[PDB]
Amino acid sequence: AIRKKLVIVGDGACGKTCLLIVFSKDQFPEVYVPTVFENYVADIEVDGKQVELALWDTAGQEDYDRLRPLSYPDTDVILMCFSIDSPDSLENIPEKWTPEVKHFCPNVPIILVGNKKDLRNDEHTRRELAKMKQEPVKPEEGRDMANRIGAFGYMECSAKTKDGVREVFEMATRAALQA
Amino acid sequence: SMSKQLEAESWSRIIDSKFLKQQKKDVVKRQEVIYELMQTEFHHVRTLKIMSGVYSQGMMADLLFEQQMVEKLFPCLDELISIHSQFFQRILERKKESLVDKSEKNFLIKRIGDVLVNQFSGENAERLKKTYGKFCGQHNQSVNYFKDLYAKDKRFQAFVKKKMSSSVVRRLGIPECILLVTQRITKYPVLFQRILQCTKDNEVEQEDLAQSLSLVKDVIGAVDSKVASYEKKVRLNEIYTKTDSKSIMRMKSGQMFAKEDLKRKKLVRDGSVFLKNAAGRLKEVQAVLLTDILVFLQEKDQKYIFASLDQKSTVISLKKLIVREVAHEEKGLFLISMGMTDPEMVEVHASSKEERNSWIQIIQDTINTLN
Ligand SMILES: Nc1nc2c(ncn2[C@@H]2O[C@H](COP(=O)(O)OP(=O)(O)O)[C@@H](O)[C@H]2O)c(=O)[nH]1
Repeated sequence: AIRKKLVIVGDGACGKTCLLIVFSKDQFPEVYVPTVFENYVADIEVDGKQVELALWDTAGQEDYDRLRPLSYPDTDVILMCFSIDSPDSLENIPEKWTPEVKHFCPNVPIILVGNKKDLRNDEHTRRELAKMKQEPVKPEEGRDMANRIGAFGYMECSAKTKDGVREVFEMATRAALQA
Repeated sequence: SMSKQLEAESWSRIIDSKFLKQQKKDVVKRQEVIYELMQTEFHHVRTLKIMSGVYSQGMMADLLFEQQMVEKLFPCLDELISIHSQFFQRILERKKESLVDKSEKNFLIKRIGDVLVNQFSGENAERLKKTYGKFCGQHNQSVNYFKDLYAKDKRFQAFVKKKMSSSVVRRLGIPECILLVTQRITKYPVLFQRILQCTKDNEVEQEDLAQSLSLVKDVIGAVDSKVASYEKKVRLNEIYTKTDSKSIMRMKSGQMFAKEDLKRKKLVRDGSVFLKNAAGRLKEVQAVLLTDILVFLQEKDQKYIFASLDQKSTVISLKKLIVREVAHEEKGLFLISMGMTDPEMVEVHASSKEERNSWIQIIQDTINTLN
């Protein structure tokens, strides 16, 4: 004790694995980023409370609907991810992920995480999205979604720059310590 | 030893510094992914071996668990150890024959695709399907069994605390081990796919890798489906026991149907609906579609009873069953047993028109499959 379980979910390609890796790893992966994540128990302290936070990835299970929910039992907090360079990944949050997570993990707090925030001002991204008259997700759209799905909070981060990563897991930990 | 060498965090660190400097970026990247497959497979084998050598062995020796009790926590563990020990050794064999010069440190695997196609095709594939289908299909029961033992069996709890205290890492408690194993199989497509895209100008390897990627997805698809079968079996058992021996229903043939006839049937779909009798009252009931028979159950006194409806059979053979919509009533649906001289018609009403339609399609599908 205190032992908490964290599971990360979200569409394929939204940065789930990279986020866990860059948070967990002792040295930041400057040259090679691993393809997969096994599991990990992070020691983290928020508000004077020592927590052992177990981390689990659902990457690989997005397409397998009987296998994926085997990851859910006994979860204390959910990181629910979309990608800021993908408005399509944002609309799946209320439409697919929210009902699944609330059904398998009733009353477990959810952090809404907008990943890949380094790409909001990336011109290549802006041009690709603009083909479909889309643009990067705005911070306010993220906050509004967090409210519409009842999230404990909204956090943006970039796994590439590590900006916002520590705050995502510090928030998640606070959520996990509630009752 | 390779176990000692595999402490290396990356391919670029397991090889000599001099040898690293001689390689192109895209080569280094490709070897990094292959090393990751190899090293995570090593880790997986070690996890299985902790489940067997520490947990299973200790339960049997200290708590006098029989073999068959350990199978409730760790089903097919021996077979899993055999599959992955062999897979891993095949990877080591290819590594060993990829060494450079007289070095036993520096290796460069030009070709891994064939090793993967072999492990994920033929009889090896069937073994993976069967084994993960059972392990994942029982995953929740396995964890639930652990939790009940931990919560209520004082000796079991003391045992587990002692193991966690000294023998094994936090990452590898019993439910964590179970989830690590269940998650392993869906790691393969990601790894294989990345190796493929890192393989730039070798057609036979690209082609092999592509093949192995598709094959492992087929293995996973079959495992996922097998988990759905186990969800159905477990659900049918919830119902079977909830029904109490008391209740009976005569079928159109004359055959009396009872609680014990519900096993060993195979469940297709169950859900709450309403039957409409000739007086027009709606009776809350569980629709229970089996592969060969449709059953309706009322929940009375917190137990299931075969539903009554105007002295008609509510255990219904699908053989010559016809399924119609109720005209001008979108939530309704008729079932006509044509295999009688006075075909019994049973009217059923759903929660919505959408759910009414879905009930018709699956019943029709189940009839079609049967005949
Ligand atoms: N630009 C940018 N790319 C990222 C970031 N995080 C992940 N990616 C990339 O997005 C792709 C998918 O990442 P991954 O973690 O595998 O997503 P998953 O399918 O959710 O696991 C990979 O090419 C990553 O390198 C990020 O923070 N910024």
